[PDB]
Amino acid sequence: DNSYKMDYPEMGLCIIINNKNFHKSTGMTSRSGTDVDAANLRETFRNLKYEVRNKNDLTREEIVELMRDVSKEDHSKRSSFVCVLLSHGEEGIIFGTNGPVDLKKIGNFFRGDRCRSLTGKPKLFIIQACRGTELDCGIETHKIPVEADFLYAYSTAPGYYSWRNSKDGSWFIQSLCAMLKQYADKLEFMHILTRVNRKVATEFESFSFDATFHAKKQIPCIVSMLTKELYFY
Amino acid sequence: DNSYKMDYPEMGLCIIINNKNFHKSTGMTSRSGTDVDAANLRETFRNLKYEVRNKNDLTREEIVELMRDVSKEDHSKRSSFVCVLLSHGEEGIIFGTNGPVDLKKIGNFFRGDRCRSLTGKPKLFIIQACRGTELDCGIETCHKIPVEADFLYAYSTAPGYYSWRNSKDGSWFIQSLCAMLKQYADKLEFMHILTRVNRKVATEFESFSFDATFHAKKQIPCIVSMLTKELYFY
Amino acid sequence: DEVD
Amino acid sequence: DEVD
Amino acid sequence: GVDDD
Repeated sequence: DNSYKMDYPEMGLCIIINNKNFHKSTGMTSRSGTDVDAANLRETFRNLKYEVRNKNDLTREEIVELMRDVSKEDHSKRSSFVCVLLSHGEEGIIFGTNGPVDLKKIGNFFRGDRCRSLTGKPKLFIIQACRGTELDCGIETHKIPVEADFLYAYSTAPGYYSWRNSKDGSWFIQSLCAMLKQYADKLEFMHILTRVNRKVATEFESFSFDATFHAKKQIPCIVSMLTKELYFY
Repeated sequence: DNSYKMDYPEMGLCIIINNKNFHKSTGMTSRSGTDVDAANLRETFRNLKYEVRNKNDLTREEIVELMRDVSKEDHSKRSSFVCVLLSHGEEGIIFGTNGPVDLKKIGNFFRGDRCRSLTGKPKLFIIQACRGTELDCGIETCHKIPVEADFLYAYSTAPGYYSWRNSKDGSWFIQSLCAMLKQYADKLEFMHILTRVNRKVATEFESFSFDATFHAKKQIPCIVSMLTKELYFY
Repeated sequence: DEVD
Repeated sequence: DEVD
Repeated sequence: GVDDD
């Protein structure tokens, strides 16, 4: 009763939405390095035995339709559900290629009363996206709730930019995949994500020719409404 | 290494702000049961070897002044910091007896660059307060660190939702938090304790009301962690 | 039971 | 390094 | 792959 049942026939789906190029209606810069993230995540979750589905450059309409359709699948034989969102964002918002959609709208499809074959199962949302435009300068050293069993693993603190490297991928996804590869057979998920927080916080610092964007830091933000411990083994 | 250093001479302060009675002009109701929470928290954190300070019925001005002053103390010999807020609220806001205080304003006093004697140490904020007016109907079963790092915000309820309090037993979340800490603080890492609190609130509580709109409702607490290490109370 |  |  | 339906 302390840990989620993870020995269903299937670990579950891993949906990866990878938005790199955006319409001129929004403008918004192409997200160089995000293909590196998407590939890293595909391989990482393949090795965790998830059924990975990669999707590229979805409009906000397409994102909502995809989430709706997936929430209407029969997940009875699956232990869990994972959704990874790679895009531009603002607080509470992820961008389709043609504009913003509320994260709440995406999550709502998987509510305990709306996706019954996932009721009582962990629903993990992993979000690499800005959550605002602040920069961190750093410092020298018989019923269950319908909102239960969600985890939102954010790349960055609320209100803040999130950092992506054009060559290596985003700081958060780099670190997440590295910690999952090293510890998924040894540590509970919250402890893995805590290692990810440390890695991002300690091993990364921005380098920029623009002083305004130089020497900046990042701390990811784990938001858990899980009711049990989650082990991938 | 993977865990915060908790063997400083002192575990640290535990500040409890217990707002029960509100100014008439605010129209806010009295929070019957909150004194049970405040006493439970005091005893619980005493057993964890925290220096507990209880404050009752603070104005918005007094809350800000208290937090400013506490953040200006020398925490060099303390392992951590804990703040518990018991009040009315809405999303991002806790109420003083005479009006609102931004949670962000409170947290900012303890930023890694503004409270240097807590830099690198866990700063825990425990919040029993509404976060909106939604009801959950349930379903039948060389180096820098970020200035925002090493915070944990343990919210009683999901964003957007009311939080439930029982006038006799205290709030669902604080009841459950104290019980799980009493049972597991010598056995489990803090995130795993809070996960058990999530399960207890989610499974063992359901509202009873003569008002159908408010009857048979459920609650899930919301852990928000920017911690960089595991936290053990032993 | 009451809401906060 | 670029912001998202 | 990538793009799976």
